[PDB]
Amino acid sequence: RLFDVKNEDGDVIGHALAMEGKVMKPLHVKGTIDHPVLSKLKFTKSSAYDMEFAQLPVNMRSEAFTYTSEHPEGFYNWHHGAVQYSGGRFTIPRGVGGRGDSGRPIMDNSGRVVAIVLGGADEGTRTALSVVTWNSKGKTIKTTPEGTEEW
Repeated sequence: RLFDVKNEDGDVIGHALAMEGKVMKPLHVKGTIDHPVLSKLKFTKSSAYDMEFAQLPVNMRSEAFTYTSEHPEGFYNWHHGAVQYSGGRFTIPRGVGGRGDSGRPIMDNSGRVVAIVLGGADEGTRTALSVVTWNSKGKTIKTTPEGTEEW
């Protein structure tokens, strides 16, 4: 599920995630996804969304995250604490995101993913994130951004 993408030393610039049959990965994260098989797949770009993706190895699937378009107002969860659903805007405090986080999912409590981060724009006291999400009438993927700094 959880996978890292490194640079030169081998530095984590971002993250790749195995979900709903595929491997998602934010394009701008120029690097190699660290996995002797994943790093060998044919990935396709969607630039209108900043995603890159390969079809899951026909067994890896099994351990894939699940997605969900149900996104109430509330708190969600991410590797560095709580995520607020501040009326259509996913937020995080100010001072918490940056290099390393592009790629990381945001889940609910049920353990399903709600969105994958790409960057953030600090509005005041919080950072509203650049989020690619999907809603209900198919996977209708969605890049939501503020006057953002991709990270």
